[PDB]
Amino acid sequence: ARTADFRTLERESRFINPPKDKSAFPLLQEAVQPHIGSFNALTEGPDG
Amino acid sequence: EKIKLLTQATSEDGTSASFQIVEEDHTLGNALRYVIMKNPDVEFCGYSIPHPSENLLNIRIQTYGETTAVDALQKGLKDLMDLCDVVESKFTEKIKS
Amino acid sequence: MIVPVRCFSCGKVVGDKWESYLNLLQEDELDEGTALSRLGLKRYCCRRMILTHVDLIEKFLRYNPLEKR
Amino acid sequence: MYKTEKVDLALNRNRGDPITQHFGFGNDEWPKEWLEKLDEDGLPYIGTYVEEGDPICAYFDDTLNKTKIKTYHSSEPAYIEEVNLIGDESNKFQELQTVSIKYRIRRTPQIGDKF
Amino acid sequence: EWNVEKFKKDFEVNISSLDAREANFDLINIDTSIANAFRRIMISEVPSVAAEYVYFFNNTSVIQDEVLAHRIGLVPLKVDPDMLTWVDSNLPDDEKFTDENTIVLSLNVKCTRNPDAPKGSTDPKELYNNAHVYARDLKFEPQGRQSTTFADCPVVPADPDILLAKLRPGQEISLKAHCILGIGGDHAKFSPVSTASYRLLPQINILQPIKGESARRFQKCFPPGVIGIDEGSDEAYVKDARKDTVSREVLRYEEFADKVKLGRVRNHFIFNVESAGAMTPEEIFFKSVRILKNKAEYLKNCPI
Amino acid sequence: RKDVPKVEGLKLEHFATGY
Amino acid sequence: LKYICAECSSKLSLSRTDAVRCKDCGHRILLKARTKRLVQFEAR
Ligand SMILES: [Zn+2]
Ligand SMILES: [Zn+2]
Repeated sequence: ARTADFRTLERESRFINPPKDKSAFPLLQEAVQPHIGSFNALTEGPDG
Repeated sequence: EKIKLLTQATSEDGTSASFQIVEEDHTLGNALRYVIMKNPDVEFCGYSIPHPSENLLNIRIQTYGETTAVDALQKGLKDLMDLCDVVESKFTEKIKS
Repeated sequence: MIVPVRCFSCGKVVGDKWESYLNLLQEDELDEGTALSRLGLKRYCCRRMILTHVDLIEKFLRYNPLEKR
Repeated sequence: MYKTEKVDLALNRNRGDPITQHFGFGNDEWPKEWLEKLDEDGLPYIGTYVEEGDPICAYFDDTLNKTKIKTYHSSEPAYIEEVNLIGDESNKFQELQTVSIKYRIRRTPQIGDKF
Repeated sequence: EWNVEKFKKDFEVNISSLDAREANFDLINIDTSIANAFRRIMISEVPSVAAEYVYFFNNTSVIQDEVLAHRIGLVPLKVDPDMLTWVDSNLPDDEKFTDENTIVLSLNVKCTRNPDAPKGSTDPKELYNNAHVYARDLKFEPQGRQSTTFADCPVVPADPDILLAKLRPGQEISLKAHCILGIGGDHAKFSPVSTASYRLLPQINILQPIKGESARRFQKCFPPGVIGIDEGSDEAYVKDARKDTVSREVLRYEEFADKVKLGRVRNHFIFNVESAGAMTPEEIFFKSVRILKNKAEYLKNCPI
Repeated sequence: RKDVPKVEGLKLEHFATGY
Repeated sequence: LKYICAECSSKLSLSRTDAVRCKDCGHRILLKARTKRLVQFEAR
């Protein structure tokens, strides 16, 4: 089985039509999750 | 102009001389050196590019005497012309065939 | 961002081949090697040029400064 | 390469002080070589080749009664990309004094560059 | 002794294949010096025509103006270079451009959205009008006396299907590119060949007989049409040497590490010239020979 | 640990010039 | 007739004494308009 692949068709599809559902590249957002979560934990979550 | 032999290495009998050529590189130096080396009258040949970023070429021919580097270079150039002509004629004949 | 007119290493024009490559890849189950073979690219210098083009101009065009969005 | 150069003209006016400079050309003496590079309103065009000494933007200064030009500060020949006019977000309206210019320069890979 | 006649007696040309784009011939019993000289003259000094000095009226496209100028100057033009002469330097730039050495390629395009835009349509070929600018859009126009000279010549890009710029509605391009003569050694856009190279004919010296299954695998090392099995005497012989690409898979096996030598004949080149669309490879080689000859002649007749 | 999977169905790409 | 609003993306104009703001959506950012000039390049 091929180890990898140029997902060229998928790349052109995601260039033409960015998803309207949850964004692709989920692991690119857990990377920034520290900063966003830090900011969101001061004005949201338990006790206000 | 394009071709001028250097007086710094020319000899009064003329049997040894060094030529500096503009707007040329291996593409002519190697072929001319081969053709001149085909002359059994000459001893030394070979070409040197002084600096690649400058469009210059040096050819030095040291004969064995009775001749000149000037006439050796002329003979080499004419042999180059004849060689190109025979290549062209053979190519055209094989195109016809 | 957009397909280059000429292959860098050699000069074989690969810029009249991007849409043909995409069509060959999507219409049929043609693998990339087969498509690059059928497209006139047999040396790897040409083959990688169309195997590895991103076409970022699509993402670039979706921000038009002269159209209501 | 893309370079942004703020041309904010509020360098002198301060919180109600009169607008002493307005982008454009007044009824004074200005050589036509400026207009050759400058648009009718005093801002430059888009996609104009700029070097050292070329005007960027001109304006007729009120107090001095003479048009004031601005020059490009770099020894790198450049092309303009955009000229974004800038206002204010307050409900009160003002004149135009801030413009953001983006420049373009061809950074072809020459010998000495790191790959 | 080497003489012109002693070289004409042995030199030969074997044109194995031909085409309007790609040639594959042989030069035999010629020196590597001259073969290399032909190759380099062919790839660099053979003139061709490509747009150099662009003029831009508007470019609202996503593509940078200089990037578009580079792409436009790259594209080959189906123009015989001999139809137009060379351009000047000391002449005023308002007057250097004549009707005998310059080709003008306008390109006016305006992308506009298609009012009958289907639902669910993703492919831009339906949602926009003239969204894609192809090299076919470069439309030659005659100048002055060009009408009665280039009438029969339909000046078009050697590939009309090369993509120039992808647009969006409202965005516009409006330019005029001046084409002139140039050479490859100046800029790579004037090189009239996609490639031009040779390779010496591989030599397979079989020293000891290879018999039985050993010759069967010895054949599988080379490309399929290089080694053959003799009909009667089961052995290995060199069927077609040219078909072989020197990969030295034999040398990876110890049973053939002493039964074969992969030499190479030093005077038998295999050229392969691919035109860039401007001319034909046979004429490219012809002009390479003519350029070398005229170069030697100019050196010869130039006063010392 | 099983070895790296092999890209099967591979054919001969490099043919000499003119071939 | 040489200006483009940012958010509205619709052409507008100024009298050189009028405030910078969109005539439609009240947006004060502007982008300039590339008029048809005569600019030349080098296809290299
Ligand atoms: Zn290539
Ligand atoms: Zn607006």
